[PDB]
Amino acid sequence: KSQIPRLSAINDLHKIWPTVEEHGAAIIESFLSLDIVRRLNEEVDPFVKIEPIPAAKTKDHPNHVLSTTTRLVNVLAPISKAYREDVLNSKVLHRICSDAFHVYGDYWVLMGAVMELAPSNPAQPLHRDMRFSHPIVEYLKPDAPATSINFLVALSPFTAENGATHVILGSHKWQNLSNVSMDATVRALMNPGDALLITDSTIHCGGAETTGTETRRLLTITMGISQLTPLESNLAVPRPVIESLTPLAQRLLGWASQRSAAPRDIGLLTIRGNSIEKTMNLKAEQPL
Amino acid sequence: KSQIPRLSAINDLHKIWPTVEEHGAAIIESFLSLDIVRRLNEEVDPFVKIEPIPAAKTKDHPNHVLSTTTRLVNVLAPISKAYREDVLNSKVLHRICSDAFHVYGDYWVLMGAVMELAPSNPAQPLHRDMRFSHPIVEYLKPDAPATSINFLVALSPFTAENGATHVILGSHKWQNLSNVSMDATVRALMNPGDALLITDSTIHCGGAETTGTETRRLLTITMGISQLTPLESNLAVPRPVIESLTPLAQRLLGWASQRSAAPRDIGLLTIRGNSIEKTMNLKAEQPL
Ligand SMILES: O=C(O)CCC(=O)C(=O)O
Ligand SMILES: O=C(O)CCC(=O)C(=O)O
Ligand code: NI
Ligand code: NI
Repeated sequence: KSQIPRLSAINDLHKIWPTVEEHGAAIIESFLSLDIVRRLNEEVDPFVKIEPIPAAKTKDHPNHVLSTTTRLVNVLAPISKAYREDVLNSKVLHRICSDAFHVYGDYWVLMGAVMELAPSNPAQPLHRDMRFSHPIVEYLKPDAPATSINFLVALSPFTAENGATHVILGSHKWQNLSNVSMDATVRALMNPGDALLITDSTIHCGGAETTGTETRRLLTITMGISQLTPLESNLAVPRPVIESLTPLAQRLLGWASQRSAAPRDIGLLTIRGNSIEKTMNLKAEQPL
Repeated sequence: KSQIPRLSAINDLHKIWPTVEEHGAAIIESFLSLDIVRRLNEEVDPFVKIEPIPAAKTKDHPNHVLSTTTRLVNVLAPISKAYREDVLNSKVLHRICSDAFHVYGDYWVLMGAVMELAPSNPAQPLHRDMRFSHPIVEYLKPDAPATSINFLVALSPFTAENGATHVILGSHKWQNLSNVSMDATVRALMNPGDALLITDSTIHCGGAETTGTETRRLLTITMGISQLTPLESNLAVPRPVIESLTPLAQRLLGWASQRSAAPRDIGLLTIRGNSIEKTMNLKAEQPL
């Protein structure tokens, strides 16, 4: 069977979204440089270590879906300089997203999270994303353009043996889900910095960690239209941090009003005809 | 032709949503008491007077749709004690919304706005709401449960001559829109405090002000699922005001995390497994 299409972030930028639109998946080679992967890893390292189990009883909003061998940490902006500056302003990310979401309008981050899988982490069931947070998406028409996409960035090597992600190519167009089998999958073998890009309709799953020794880590960036509510909030991020960001990064984190693609768009998160950033005189690019 | 069903907020509460589900519209008599209408009016009065034209060039997010004879003021929580306390905690509103949105999960205010129409304000074109802000809704399946509803509360008398709202009964179920005519409409004749409730699929329009003397005013409350982004932001509302509200009112204004109806819901606007209100130790019901 055919493998996931591989593309250059450098030479094939315009080809990335068309490829996903057709096959439901693509691997973007060197989506993040090794320098950014390295800095990102240093910055999130301690936060993944302290993270309790997904359904820890201390939690207000426990995650009962992820395995006990999974650690997920989100709201990455206050944690990671590399995240807030390099990845939130990614030229490649923003081209793909504008290609993807132009029919709808503005987009933002629904969730940016580092996921680390412990040795012997079992495979996830084959699934589509967004079903534990946005029931609305199941009521969209089959042909509606994707309202969210997910960049699964490798922060350590993805191998067949250490649980590299599985995808079913073309599955984003499936309606009848009775050929859903692991038999129909191909793997996303990736070096750190490579990214598997999928849509919210692409059938996929994290793979089984078989070695009992390797730890797999990824940065999952779910980008979605500004008409959908993010899974995470940046409301509690200190203002000096927010004010250190670019206007674009501020918008991505819900610290700006948003716009739809309606010809006479009246806007989202406005305040009596004016933006959030104007009203609160939110500054931008003020270093710490 | 058949008139818009009229219901008591007191005796027919359980019948309100079933009625709208069937006919696409219903009039809730005495939705707000005259006391609340009176206080609401006193509190918003000066803010409607100072409001410029919808597309005023000073505005960051101008509204190019509404007439120049329309004044709309939103983000009502800091303006109106009656709004933030009485209407945001409305027993009748919350029963209807939970009846309406239980399939999806939590709901919140997409926009609470006072609209005042000047004498001789022309009729609006027949329309469905949400099309200038949420293109996503047009891509929902025809039978998807409504993801937003609109309470059109009279703050002054609605008469045939002063431009009472028109609705086409049953139009929320229409797909083919070629019988859209003013010939197919009925009026929402209302006393102050009565509310016309419609869905985001109900075909309707503000009526023509014919007297050249009367000013018509309304409180439009668009309640919608927490998975959809509000048209307005409460991000800039002073914290003593937010902390004066009930937990429920805080949620409605985006000052709390939200939950979907997914059996293993992972939540919306969360912060590493915990709520906004916990993280920011947001207090509640602290009077001013
Ligand atoms: O672990 C992976 O490679 C995929 C993770 C995933 O699909 C998810 O957690 O939703
Ligand atoms: O003025 C009215 O009665 C209806 C207003 C309306 O439908 C709107 O502004 O969307
Ligand atoms: Ni997934
Ligand atoms: Ni309308």
